[PDB]
Amino acid sequence: GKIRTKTVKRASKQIVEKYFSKLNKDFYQNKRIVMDVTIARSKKLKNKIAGYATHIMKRLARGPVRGISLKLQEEERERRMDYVPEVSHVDQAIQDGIRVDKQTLAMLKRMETGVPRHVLPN
Amino acid sequence: TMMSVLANALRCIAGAERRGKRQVLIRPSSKVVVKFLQVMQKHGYIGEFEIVDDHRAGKIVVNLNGRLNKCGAICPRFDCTARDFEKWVKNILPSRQFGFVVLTTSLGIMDHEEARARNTGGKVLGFFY
Amino acid sequence: TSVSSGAKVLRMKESDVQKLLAMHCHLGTKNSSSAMKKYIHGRTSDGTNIIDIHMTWEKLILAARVIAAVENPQDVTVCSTRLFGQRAIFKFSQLVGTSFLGGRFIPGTFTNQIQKKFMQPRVLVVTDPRTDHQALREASLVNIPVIAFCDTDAPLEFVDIAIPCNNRGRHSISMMYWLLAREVLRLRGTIPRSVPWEVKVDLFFYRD
Amino acid sequence: EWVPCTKLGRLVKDQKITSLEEIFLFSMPIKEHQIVDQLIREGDLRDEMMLVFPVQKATSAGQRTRFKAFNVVGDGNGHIGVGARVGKEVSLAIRASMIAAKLSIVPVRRGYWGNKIGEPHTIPIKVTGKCGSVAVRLIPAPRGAGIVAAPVPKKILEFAGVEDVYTSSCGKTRTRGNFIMATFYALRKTYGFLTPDLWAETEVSRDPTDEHSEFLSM
Amino acid sequence: TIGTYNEEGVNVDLYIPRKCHATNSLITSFDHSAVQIAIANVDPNGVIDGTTTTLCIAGYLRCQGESDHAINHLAIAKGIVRIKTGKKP
Amino acid sequence: TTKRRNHGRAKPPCSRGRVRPVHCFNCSRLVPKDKSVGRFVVRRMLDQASARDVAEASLIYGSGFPMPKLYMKQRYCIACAIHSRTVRARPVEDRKRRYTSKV
Amino acid sequence: TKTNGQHAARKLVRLRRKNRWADKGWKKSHTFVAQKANPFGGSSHAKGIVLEKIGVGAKQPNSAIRKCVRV
Amino acid sequence: GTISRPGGMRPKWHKKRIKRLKRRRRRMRQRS
RNA sequence: GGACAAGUCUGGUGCCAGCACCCGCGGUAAUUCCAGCUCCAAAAGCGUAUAUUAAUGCUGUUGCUGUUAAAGGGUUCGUAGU
RNA sequence: AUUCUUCAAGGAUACCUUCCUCAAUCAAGAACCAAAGUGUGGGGAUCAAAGAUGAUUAGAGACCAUUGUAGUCCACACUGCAAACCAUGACACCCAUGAAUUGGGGAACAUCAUUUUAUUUAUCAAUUUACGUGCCUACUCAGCACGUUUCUUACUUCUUCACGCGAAAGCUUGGAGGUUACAGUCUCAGGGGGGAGUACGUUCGCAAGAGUGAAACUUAAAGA
Ligand SMILES: [K+]
Ligand SMILES: [K+]
Ligand SMILES: [K+]
Ligand SMILES: [K+]
Ligand SMILES: [K+]
Ligand SMILES: [K+]
Ligand SMILES: [K+]
Ligand SMILES: [K+]
Ligand SMILES: [Mg+2]
Ligand SMILES: [Mg+2]
Ligand SMILES: [Mg+2]
Ligand SMILES: [Mg+2]
Ligand SMILES: [Mg+2]
Ligand SMILES: [Mg+2]
Ligand SMILES: [Mg+2]
Ligand SMILES: [Mg+2]
Ligand SMILES: [Mg+2]
Ligand SMILES: [Mg+2]
Ligand SMILES: [Mg+2]
Ligand SMILES: [Mg+2]
Ligand SMILES: [Mg+2]
Ligand SMILES: [Mg+2]
Ligand SMILES: [Mg+2]
Ligand SMILES: [Mg+2]
Ligand SMILES: [Mg+2]
Ligand SMILES: [Mg+2]
Ligand SMILES: [Mg+2]
Ligand SMILES: [Mg+2]
Ligand SMILES: [Mg+2]
Ligand SMILES: [Mg+2]
Ligand SMILES: [Mg+2]
Ligand SMILES: [Mg+2]
Ligand SMILES: [Mg+2]
Ligand SMILES: [Mg+2]
Ligand SMILES: [Mg+2]
Ligand SMILES: [Mg+2]
Ligand code: NA
Ligand code: NA
Ligand code: NA
Ligand code: NA
Repeated sequence: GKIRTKTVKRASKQIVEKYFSKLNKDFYQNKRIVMDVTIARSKKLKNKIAGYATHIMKRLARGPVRGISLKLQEEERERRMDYVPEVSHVDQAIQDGIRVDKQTLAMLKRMETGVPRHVLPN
Repeated sequence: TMMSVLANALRCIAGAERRGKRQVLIRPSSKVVVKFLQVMQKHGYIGEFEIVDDHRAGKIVVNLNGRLNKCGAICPRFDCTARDFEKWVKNILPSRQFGFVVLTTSLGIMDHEEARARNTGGKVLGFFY
Repeated sequence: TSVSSGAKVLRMKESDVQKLLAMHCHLGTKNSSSAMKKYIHGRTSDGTNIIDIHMTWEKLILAARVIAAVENPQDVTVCSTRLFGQRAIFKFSQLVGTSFLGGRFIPGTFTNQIQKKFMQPRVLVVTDPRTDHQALREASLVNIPVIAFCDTDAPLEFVDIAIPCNNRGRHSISMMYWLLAREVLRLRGTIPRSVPWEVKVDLFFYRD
Repeated sequence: EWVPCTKLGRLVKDQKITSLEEIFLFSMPIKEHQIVDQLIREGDLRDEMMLVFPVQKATSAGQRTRFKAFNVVGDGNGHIGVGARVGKEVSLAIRASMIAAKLSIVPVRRGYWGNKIGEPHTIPIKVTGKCGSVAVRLIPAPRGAGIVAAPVPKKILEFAGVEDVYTSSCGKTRTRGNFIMATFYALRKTYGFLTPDLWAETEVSRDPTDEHSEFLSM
Repeated sequence: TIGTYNEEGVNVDLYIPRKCHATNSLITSFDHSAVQIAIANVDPNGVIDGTTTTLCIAGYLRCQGESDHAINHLAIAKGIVRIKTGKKP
Repeated sequence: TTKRRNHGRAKPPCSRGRVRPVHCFNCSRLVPKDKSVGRFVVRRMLDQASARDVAEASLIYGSGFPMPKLYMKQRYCIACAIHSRTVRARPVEDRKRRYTSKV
Repeated sequence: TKTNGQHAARKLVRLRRKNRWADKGWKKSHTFVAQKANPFGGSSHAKGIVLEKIGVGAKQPNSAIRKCVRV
Repeated sequence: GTISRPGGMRPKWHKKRIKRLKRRRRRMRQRS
């Protein structure tokens, strides 16, 4: 079998997090970078770490990966999410008119507020 | 069949207080039941209760304030001489500092502390604390 | 709710009723439990349960008055394992100043004292008693009261203050948290009651 | 070398919460045995080991032997604690039992038999504790009649501070582990019984964790 | 004045436990499900003033699922929750 | 030690006195009807290969007319239902699944 | 579960009389049968004449000769 | 097996063995 | 040795002789036998046997147990009794 | 446990009918009681104790195969021995939750017929009572089912059932709960394991058997 152990997988995630820029989808250039920024002794381990890092870069180019959490990608994601529409969704729904049921109408008619405006049965 | 109205009523009250209820319904009622409840109420263990009339043996609704730990009847109604109060207190009461044993005497139904003051014996009915 | 002098403030207005109806916050499920049966006001022909709007508002204000009495807002934590509520609790904690826990609840967060993520809240708010069952069970070991948003089929063990509402639906959850945040700020001096709040409810919506 | 990890520990480490009664009032759990060490004066804790026996688990090629130890702790009057732990060595099990005993510490109520002259000397009411098949019953006794109990419960009652009691037992009391726990449960129950002297309402108070909210949030 | 007293006016109890506001039962020191809830008072304007109302719940009520019903009863009795909706003007 | 609350059959107390026995489909052992393991089996008369070859020769089933089937209600004794792997022993806290219907 | 009757003294007395024969300790002291089978006539000691010296082997886990006598 | 240790032969067959013993005693006493 | 207060002492014997109310000890290093020296209990007293009371909520009125440990009659009717 | 025709019963439900403690449980006593078994007449297809033959096996008086008598079935008399079990005595009270089900009734469908108040309120509400479908004379019918909401009786389930209890397995409106905080009423059994449900005596039975029921001795455990 060719399963990568947890020592290899943990190191590869750390390298991609710290040196995402200057890494690409080529094993041979990624290997030179890995040897530069890794202190470990085994040459076999460093080859496996470069291999799994190249695998992650290929995955990242098509979609997010659950364990990476890049800073720049996260910041742009937050900015996109915090979008404020011109008109609130609740305001647009009220202006369109609200339809209720007979049971809901009966409950509203017995309250101190009464049936509010923009409320029609059907 | 039901053989003791007093025992049935005291079991309903003790069961309800164990479950932490606020009110309990008792059926059927009787003169002895009402007198027993009046002794408990005078010492502050139950509170207000009401009797409903139905042209038969009535019904009682009792309000509970959460101060009653246990009540129960004693069957059969053993005779108690005026010098035997300490024996019953030692046997069926948590301590000598609180709790009452209810007796029926020729002067009426009363707790054991009042009976000692009037120097009368009788027959043991029950207890509460 | 009521106050010491019957000032008739804090009562729900026409606009608040409109927001609840527009977001379908009054629509329950078809099932029903014994504990939740007192909050149900009628049932539609389809089988849906209608929640009593008056009871929903009274419980919501009671929850707000409990939260507003905590000196340190970090002593209140909001939890949610449902996907639709993770965004809402994030915005809620940002506005009010509380802590939050989204996703899977790690067991032992409130009981294992030697871990690095040990937490000791004073008040707990959860989105769903059924899915947030682990948080409620832990709160019953370390003396923590619980506020919960409940649907018509929810179990009420370890729940202290239940707010009956629609627990499912991205719009319904967001509106309930938006209403609770606005009331807590109003009970403080932060925002006035005479001017509509400028924060849009769409910020609380869950987005992919 | 103690670094508290709970809000209660930080309050006790500073000179706040000067008594165990503050903790007992609000039912807070105790998760650091250094709290009890600080809140009870030196020369009064008075712990002792009650029972240590081996337990075995069958394995392929033999069995594994461990040691379970029981410990009792308690000041002169009103406090008692019992703990039991397992370890690979007798010394390791004994040390772990002392910590467990301190963590589970409860107050004991005391009262009078007939006349309230000097000081509480007996238990106020009849109590019963049950663990396994063992049930232990404690009955108030008059002054002078001392601790009428078997050697195992007698040692626990002395540490709790009780002076006069009658004792009854039922079940298989030769199981010393259940005998020790049943006595502890009976003494725990003394503060859960509502008597007419406690009817007169109560006054609310703030918990330590919010009275000192500003100090903790640091 | 709560507690047991000597022949002279000396209180000889270690401490006085809390009582549940719903069941009038003592709250022990080994009961870790008991809770205390504080509700803030509100000025004529919707702003808290600094005082609170405190409720104590036994703890076995919480385990059995009756704490929500009990708190409802207590809040109505204390004058915090309105029992029913108002009438139309 | 009581293994099952219903004791392996479908006869509650205070419901019946006696249930008539039936013969096991395999060994002819007599077993009460409510205790036996019963299955309703619908079997095709021919497999796919043989059915195709018969249909070419037949003028009736040659154009979209169903071939007949075999219907049987088989009741097993407990020993025969286990040895034939109709049922198997199940873990505790799993013995309580019921499967009221097919599949 | 017993009567508890207040006029059922006869039933309780009869119940205890019948059930007291079920323990060996009470029955042995009240039956006069063990006394007749006892070589001593209910006494603590007796005198006799020695007939033979015998050796009795010990029970299985032990192993010895016990040096008894026939009287 | 559905029963705990009997400590002997099967109780049904032990009962039958005593069953046959009682007949032989009855016949032997009949001869006198 | 334990229950049960008091020796990981020194010789002899070697599943023998013996001890041991019960659990158990004795086949070559016996904490138990036969002895020496020390030590323990209570003491002008102290062992052993048999009977009896308490231990015993193992006869249970106060106060037992009856699904699986011993123990609910195969089912109804029914008199005395309660 | 097929259908039809008959005979006498039984429970539940409905009722502004009648009566007025007439009841609960029970030594003695009575009736009924699976299969096997017994007696006298019928009947005899199937299966099949005993027996026979063939295999298998070291052996095989067994399991497998082919047979085969009594029995298995009916009528009239006996017997009274079951893991006759829910291994759980009868009567009475309280008791949390969600889905179902068997019988009866009410609402609905169908058929006929033609309270004050209340401008200034609220602490335990003065009316949540809502809702449709299919079949149906060119009559066991003003009928039959279904859908929705209540009620009384019965057998149950929770794998999305609460206290409490128990040595535990487990029980839980139907308790094994409401019990050292030990008392609703009556009755039947048990007191370490064996010897033994044996011996002797006596009652019942055609027999087979059934009921009642010891001791001498022997054991440190047996059991859950
Ligand atoms: K089955
Ligand atoms: K087996
Ligand atoms: K030697
Ligand atoms: K017993
Ligand atoms: K015959
Ligand atoms: K055959
Ligand atoms: K029998
Ligand atoms: K029926
Ligand atoms: Mg004892
Ligand atoms: Mg039936
Ligand atoms: Mg049967
Ligand atoms: Mg088995
Ligand atoms: Mg058995
Ligand atoms: Mg010795
Ligand atoms: Mg010693
Ligand atoms: Mg002796
Ligand atoms: Mg030596
Ligand atoms: Mg004696
Ligand atoms: Mg005694
Ligand atoms: Mg048995
Ligand atoms: Mg029976
Ligand atoms: Mg048929
Ligand atoms: Mg027959
Ligand atoms: Mg014939
Ligand atoms: Mg035969
Ligand atoms: Mg054969
Ligand atoms: Mg044949
Ligand atoms: Mg026949
Ligand atoms: Mg039986
Ligand atoms: Mg038991
Ligand atoms: Mg039992
Ligand atoms: Mg009793
Ligand atoms: Mg015996
Ligand atoms: Mg004869
Ligand atoms: Mg014959
Ligand atoms: Mg016989
Ligand atoms: Na005795
Ligand atoms: Na046959
Ligand atoms: Na059975
Ligand atoms: Na149930």
